[PDB]
Amino acid sequence: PAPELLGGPSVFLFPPKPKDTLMISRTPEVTCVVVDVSHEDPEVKFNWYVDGVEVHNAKTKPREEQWNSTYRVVSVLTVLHQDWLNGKEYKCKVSNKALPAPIEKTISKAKGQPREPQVYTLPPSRDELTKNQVSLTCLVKGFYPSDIAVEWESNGQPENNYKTTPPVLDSDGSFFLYSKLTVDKSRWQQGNVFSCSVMHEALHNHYTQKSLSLS
Amino acid sequence: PAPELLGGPSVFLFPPKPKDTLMISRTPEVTCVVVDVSHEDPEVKFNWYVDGVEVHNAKTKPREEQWNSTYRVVSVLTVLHQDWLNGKEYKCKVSNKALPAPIEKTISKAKGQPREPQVYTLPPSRDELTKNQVSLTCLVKGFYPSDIAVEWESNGQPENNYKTTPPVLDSDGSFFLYSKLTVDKSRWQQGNVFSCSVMHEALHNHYTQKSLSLS
Amino acid sequence: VFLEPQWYRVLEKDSVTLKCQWFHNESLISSQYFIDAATVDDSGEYRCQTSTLSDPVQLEVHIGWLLLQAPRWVFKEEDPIHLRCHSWKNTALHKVTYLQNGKGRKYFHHNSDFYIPKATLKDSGSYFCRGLVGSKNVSSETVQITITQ
Ligand SMILES: *[C@@H]1O[C@H](CO[C@@H]2O[C@@H](C)[C@@H](O)[C@@H](O)[C@@H]2O)[C@@H](O[C@@H]2O[C@H](CO)[C@@H](O[C@@H]3O[C@H](CO[C@H]4O[C@H](CO)[C@@H](O)[C@H](O)[C@@H]4O[C@@H]4O[C@H](CO)[C@@H](O[C@@H]5O[C@H](CO)[C@H](O)[C@H](O)[C@H]5O)[C@H](O)[C@H]4NC(C)=O)[C@@H](O)[C@H](O[C@H]4O[C@H](CO)[C@@H](O)[C@H](O)[C@@H]4O[C@@H]4O[C@H](CO)[C@@H](O)[C@H](O)[C@H]4NC(C)=O)[C@@H]3O)[C@H](O)[C@H]2NC(C)=O)[C@H](O)[C@H]1NC(C)=O
Ligand SMILES: *[C@@H]1O[C@H](CO[C@@H]2O[C@@H](C)[C@@H](O)[C@@H](O)[C@@H]2O)[C@@H](O[C@@H]2O[C@H](CO)[C@@H](O[C@@H]3O[C@H](CO[C@H]4O[C@H](CO)[C@@H](O)[C@H](O)[C@@H]4O[C@@H]4O[C@H](CO)[C@@H](O[C@@H]5O[C@H](CO)[C@H](O)[C@H](O)[C@H]5O)[C@H](O)[C@H]4NC(C)=O)[C@@H](O)[C@H](O[C@H]4O[C@H](CO)[C@@H](O)[C@H](O)[C@@H]4O[C@@H]4O[C@H](CO)[C@@H](O)[C@H](O)[C@H]4NC(C)=O)[C@@H]3O)[C@H](O)[C@H]2NC(C)=O)[C@H](O)[C@H]1NC(C)=O
Ligand SMILES: *[C@@H]1O[C@H](CO)[C@@H](O[C@@H]2O[C@H](CO)[C@@H](O[C@@H]3O[C@H](CO)[C@@H](O)[C@H](O[C@H]4O[C@H](CO)[C@@H](O)[C@H](O)[C@@H]4O[C@@H]4O[C@H](CO)[C@@H](O)[C@H](O)[C@H]4NC(C)=O)[C@@H]3O)[C@H](O)[C@H]2NC(C)=O)[C@H](O)[C@H]1NC(C)=O
Ligand SMILES: *[C@@H]1O[C@H](CO)[C@@H](O)[C@H](O)[C@H]1NC(C)=O
Ligand SMILES: [Cl-]
Repeated sequence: PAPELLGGPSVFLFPPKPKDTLMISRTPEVTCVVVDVSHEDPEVKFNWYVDGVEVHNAKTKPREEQWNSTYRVVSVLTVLHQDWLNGKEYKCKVSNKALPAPIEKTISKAKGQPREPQVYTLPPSRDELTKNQVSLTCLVKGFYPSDIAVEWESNGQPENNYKTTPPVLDSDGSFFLYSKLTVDKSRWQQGNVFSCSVMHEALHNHYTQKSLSLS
Repeated sequence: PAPELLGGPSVFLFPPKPKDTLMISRTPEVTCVVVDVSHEDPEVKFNWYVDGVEVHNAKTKPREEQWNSTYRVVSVLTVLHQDWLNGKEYKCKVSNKALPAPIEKTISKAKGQPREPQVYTLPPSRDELTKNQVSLTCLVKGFYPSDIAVEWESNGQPENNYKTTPPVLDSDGSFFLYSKLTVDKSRWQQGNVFSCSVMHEALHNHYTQKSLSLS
Repeated sequence: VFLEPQWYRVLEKDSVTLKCQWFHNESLISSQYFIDAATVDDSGEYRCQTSTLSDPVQLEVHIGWLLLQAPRWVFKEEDPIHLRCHSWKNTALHKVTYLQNGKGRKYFHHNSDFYIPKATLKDSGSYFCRGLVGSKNVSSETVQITITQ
């Protein structure tokens, strides 16, 4: 449908981290990266539009020389947490002499009705208690959109050794995922408490946690 | 209209399905796919090699019109189960008049010590028992390579209402995944035994089963 | 014994024209020479006569998307080094990088020759070019350049 472009700089527009959009102590940023800027036309211009309304206040970094002898230039627009969640479009317009016409890229939060995750912690299987380490599982399902943050905690500090699957599309159009916390078996049997924490837009205070311990 | 296709066609070479390599009754296939074949130079010639030696058993599929006025053109070589698992390289050589030379592509099983999967079934959280459906969970971890197949059954019949996460790289270089089977709560309350079936080269007879029921 | 264009390393389907002051691999020809659309068989040693018998001049025909052409591979300090990143059938090449010893040295949005006007000992190393033919990443083979005094 769209006739393909020739050489020239290229533009990549990146959204904010989910966890940054949801906790108000954090500062979420939209990031507009221009690569393949030649030394012959190294000057790059960033215009930034929210829903159509130009904004200024974007903080443009200075061009950095890449190992392949091209320039790379980043512009970082700080975003208001609620503007992102209400789903306002963010537009990076990149202008440069090697471009016949400026390049525009747009991003926004995935559209669709938000849905609250259900969170269930699952102890280690009985068969696993044979091993030196064991697996505490946190199942998170029924969420939409797929934007989410999941962490494990214990005694107020973040647990180290955990991996979380990518979001998977369940058959009702919602998403689930699983996160696995691996701990030494001593800590489980000695009876410490482990929490699985979940941040998602459709939860009250964008937060919930669920405890897990032996009994 | 037509696209320019300046670089000619491109080749994507795909492996067999994990279950097809692991059950002797099934037929594993390597699939060479060629895209961006033009209307004007649509013929594709295939040469297939196993550890450098030419083989002639490949199947030629009728070419497929795509919705951008190119052909998707495919050749499918069935393979020997043991060869694939023994790490034989399968080379697809693709010739077309819009190329300056043949494109060659190779594929083998991932290399490195195979590691046995550990399989663990996990009953629903007590908090899910209020719902009308429950989630039975199968954790499969500690396996290498990532090639694996997972299915569920009850009472000699397949249970198909499940979803499985992709394999995830764990911190020791092995893989894990979760599979979630969703069943009507009545069925779990009746005392029915559900089973998680896992296939992987590092298992005995490429097969193992763990079971899960009300206690 | 003169090549038009000068490039002694050429690609399949390249036009060559050959000027005199013919023997192909020491053997007689059709005519008394225009190579319309080169093939690998047109490679080899070439000599000229109508005058004396000329020196031996090599024409290498290569197969590939890209070929790093130059008038020679050994240069004097301060000599001009002309590189052409030649694409098969002069197919449009974009986002072209010329590399030296594994590091991108010059980048061009559209294909362009990389002319170094004044060579130095720093310019010794292996060079290749690469780029995009449409969406396809392609690279030429390497060529060794060495700089002397
Ligand atoms: C010359 O070199 C440069 C750079 O050099 C590099 O460094 C050297 C040493 C080497 O290692 C070299 O290989 C390195 O690249 C080359 O520049 C590269 O150019 C290519 C394109 O040719 C770019 O490739 C795209 O990458 C995208 C992903 O990029 C991110 O991830 C990669 C790793 O996978 C990182 O390396 C990048 O830096 C990017 O990482 C992200 O950066 C963000 C901004 O900082 C981060 O977000 C921010 O995080 C901070 C916190 O730090 C805050 O929280 C902010 O709020 C937050 O915004 C983010 O965390 C970080 N991610 C990480 C670390 O994972 C791909 O998306 C893209 O693919 C899309 O586009 C292709 C078209 O070309 C297409 O084919 C693909 O299919 C895909 O399609 C698109 O899909 C998207 C979404 O799915 C849709 O928009 C579209 O539908 C669709 N099509 C589109 C948009 O057209 C490419 O793979 C590469 O990023 C770029 N590198 C850098 C560093 O800029 C250059 O090419 C070289 N030139 C030559 C001539 O050789
Ligand atoms: C014109 O149109 C055509 C047609 O396009 C399509 O139709 C229209 C309507 C659109 O909707 C469009 O989106 C459709 O796709 C265009 O054709 C496409 O071209 C792109 C490239 O431009 C191809 O993209 C690659 O896809 C690979 C994965 O492909 C599979 O998955 C997708 C879905 O995700 C399917 O749609 C594909 O068909 C492939 O599906 C697989 O097919 C196999 C063979 O059928 C199946 O295996 C077999 O299964 C059967 C049963 O059916 C038997 O059991 C056999 O035993 C078994 O063999 C397989 O199951 C099936 N999977 C499914 C369905 O899930 C990507 O892998 C690839 O990415 C790699 O390469 C990129 C380079 O371009 C690079 O960016 C990536 O990083 C990645 O690179 C690799 O990374 C890995 C590690 O991550 C490394 O190991 C590698 O080293 C590394 N580099 C490589 C390999 O170079 C591509 O993204 C796309 O496949 C193709 N479509 C089709 C249908 O073939 C065409 O481009 C258009 N042209 C123009 C000019 O517009
Ligand atoms: C003047 O002198 C020069 C310098 O000596 C000659 O250059 C030589 O030309 C040869 C062919 O014309 C070049 O051969 C090519 O390069 C490969 C070297 O690695 C070579 O392997 C290839 O050779 C083919 O023929 C062989 C059979 O005898 C095969 O072993 C080989 O695989 C190739 O044949 C094809 O193989 C595939 C396999 O899948 C078959 O399916 C095909 O059917 C086969 N045939 C065809 C037609 O494709 C390759 O062609 C040689 O390298 C080159 N040397 C140099 C240094 O450049 C000039 O030709 C000569 N000029 C004249 C007019 O005589
Ligand atoms: C082409 O492939 C190389 C090899 O990995 C990579 O470094 C390069 O950036 C790719 N793209 C281009 C435009 O050169
Ligand atoms: Cl990202």
